[PDB]
Amino acid sequence: AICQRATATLGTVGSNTSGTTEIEACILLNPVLVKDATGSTQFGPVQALGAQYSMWKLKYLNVKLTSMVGASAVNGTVLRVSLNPTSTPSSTSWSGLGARKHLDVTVGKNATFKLKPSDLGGPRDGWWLTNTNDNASDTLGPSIEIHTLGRTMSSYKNEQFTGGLFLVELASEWCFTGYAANPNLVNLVKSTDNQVPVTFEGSAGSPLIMNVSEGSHFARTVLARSTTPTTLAGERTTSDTVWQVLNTAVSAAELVTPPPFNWLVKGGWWFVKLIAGRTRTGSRSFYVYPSYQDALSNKPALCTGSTPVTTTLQFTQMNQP
Ligand SMILES: [Cl-]
Ligand SMILES: [Cl-]
Repeated sequence: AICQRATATLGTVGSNTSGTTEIEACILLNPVLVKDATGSTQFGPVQALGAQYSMWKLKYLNVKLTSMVGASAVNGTVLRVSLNPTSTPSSTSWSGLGARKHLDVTVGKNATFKLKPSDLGGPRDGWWLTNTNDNASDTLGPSIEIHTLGRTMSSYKNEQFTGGLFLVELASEWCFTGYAANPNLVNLVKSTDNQVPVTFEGSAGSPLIMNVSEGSHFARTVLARSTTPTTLAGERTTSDTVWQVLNTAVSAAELVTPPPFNWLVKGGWWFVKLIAGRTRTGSRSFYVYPSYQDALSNKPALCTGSTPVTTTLQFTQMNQP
């Protein structure tokens, strides 16, 4: 096998302004999917190798959390970094998070979450598959999620605080083995739209639909980069391109959904495929899938009932058919 080490700062964890459990990060670990901070270059070699080999593994995984504030200056928030073994959305609570492998961190303190291969091993004798075009379950691998609990307060003024709380650093070492010739996957899009208006549609037995304004950076990036939505029975045709969507904003709390998937959006991240034709006017529309495998298998989330928040969306191009 061939190895590749990499250490990078991923971004920052902000203050908790809602007093509820807030999601602040969802870090994909798959080598062709793993994400840099803007103008970061540490993971380029990892993506490159991920496109050249058919199987990958992690030898170790450290997430270092560096406080951006002093512990006596800011109070009332606990940070919880945890391992999502399969990169699968779930309906969890703070307590559920605590049932995962995880580390809690007090505001104003530093800490490092360290994981062993035992914790990170794939189903192929410890290995995972690299090619995100062809499978999810044996391919996607683990994720690091970060949440927070408790309204972040300035201790001097006993007021709401709103700055960054932690620097987030990831250190790992990917190993690769077996061959592939997939330059398809070297250019996957990873981006963010801070100005996206969003809505959800559906009726009993129909797919959950996500509408996004047709002029938005998100929308006009997805159309350009997705293949053409010509794939199929009593459903629309979808693009074969899957996107992971991550909504870290508290404004994601104002998104209503038809039953029974309000939990999935409330959870902050899910998968989508561009669907053909128009659904809401002036919008581009997507089917929503509660797992990556469901997206690849065209098994969309189906509503059971019926019933324009501008939010911010981190999105990741999952594949390149
Ligand atoms: Cl909760
Ligand atoms: Cl809870």
